[PDB]
Amino acid sequence: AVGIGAVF
Amino acid sequence: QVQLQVSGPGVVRPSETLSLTCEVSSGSTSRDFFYWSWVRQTPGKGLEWIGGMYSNSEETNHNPSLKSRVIISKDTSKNEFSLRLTSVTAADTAVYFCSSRAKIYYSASYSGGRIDVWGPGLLVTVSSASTKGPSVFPLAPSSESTAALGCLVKDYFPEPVTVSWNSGSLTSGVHTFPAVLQSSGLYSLSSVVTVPSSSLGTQTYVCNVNHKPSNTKVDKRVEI
Amino acid sequence: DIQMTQSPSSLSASIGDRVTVTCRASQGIDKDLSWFQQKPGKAPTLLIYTASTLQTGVSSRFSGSGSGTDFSLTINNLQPEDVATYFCQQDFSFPLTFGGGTKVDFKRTVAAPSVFIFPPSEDQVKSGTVSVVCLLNNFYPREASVKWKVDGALKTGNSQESVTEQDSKDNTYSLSSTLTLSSTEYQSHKVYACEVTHQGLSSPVTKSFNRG
Repeated sequence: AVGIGAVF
Repeated sequence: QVQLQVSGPGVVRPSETLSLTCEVSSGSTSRDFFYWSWVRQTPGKGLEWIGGMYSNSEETNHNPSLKSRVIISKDTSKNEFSLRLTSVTAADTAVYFCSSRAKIYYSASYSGGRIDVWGPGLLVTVSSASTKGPSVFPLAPSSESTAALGCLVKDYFPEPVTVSWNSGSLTSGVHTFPAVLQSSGLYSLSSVVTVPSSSLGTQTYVCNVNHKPSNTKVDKRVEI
Repeated sequence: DIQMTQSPSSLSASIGDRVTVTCRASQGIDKDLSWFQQKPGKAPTLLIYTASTLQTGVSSRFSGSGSGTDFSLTINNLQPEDVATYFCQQDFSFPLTFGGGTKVDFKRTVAAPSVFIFPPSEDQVKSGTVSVVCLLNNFYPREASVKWKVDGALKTGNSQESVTEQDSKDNTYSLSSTLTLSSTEYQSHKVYACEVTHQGLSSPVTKSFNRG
């Protein structure tokens, strides 16, 4: 996947 | 403003710079980072991803069709994710959205999922037309059981107009069509209602048009 | 770039039907494909991601399959909230690209349109531009052909159409065809007719009037 962040 | 709600001018003159902001927030942990995107929607071209960036970084990704006209920025001080589209033309008239994309790594028991959310869009029209209130013309009946009557809301700019019948009292059987841009650069639509013909004697029929950009209200009684 | 072709562009179905939209990428997008639902006034809402993963909160009536080049979205127990447009979104590479979209519409019994024509009032003629309005009310299906004949000559190119969304209670459509001329060609001609063809009509229905 491109252009996607991460939340924790 | 709700999350990812877009704000900015709804009308931009050609050759000028469209500038929009988007309501963004920080994550709940200091490790959280999102991918923020500008997307736009037109009737013919459908959906078009304009560009985006990580909240982490200063780097930007673009659409090759737009890249040298797009400036994507962030201002955490104002919780703003911004788009600047220069050299604007009528082809740039669209509804503009913001999206936020992030994979979910909350836990060893909840992971791999994702958030991909869009906020409410904003219609931006590109034209040199001046703000003008609409002209409202009654569409009067020319058989049995039902007759149709209506109102033609012509030669106004910009969008939108709200149309009610009998001050909002009449809503059943009302069809207000999407506005259409006419060659003169002004919008035009019709609002029609079918009523029992027996009621033509009994019932008064008034269309009320509200155009907030020109601060105009028009009330037009529709008679035979 | 990578483009997604969706099929069909439009789809009409009944309550309980199992319906399928197909999307293909111009190249392998291994699994990086999402399905969104858009109601007419709202922003697109995520349904499926990684081509088969149901997003939390979305009903299991929505399912996704496919890989590589070919992908499908299936809506199984079609419900009234499913009337909307459905898009595929490729996130395999920049730029992100979307399919053209697929409308899901509700089947109902065929309804022929009720045709009315509204001639311009005194005021419109003196405004420099006249609009003659032809209304097609409460018909199904959405496909309809409206022609304009002025003194027996086709002038449909000077008209344009505007259609409502599907009504939530009768599942019909309404269409307006507005013929806009200047006051000078409008006063140059006498008979104004709009001719409607629709599958609920055995023969075309023409509504006409004489200027003045």
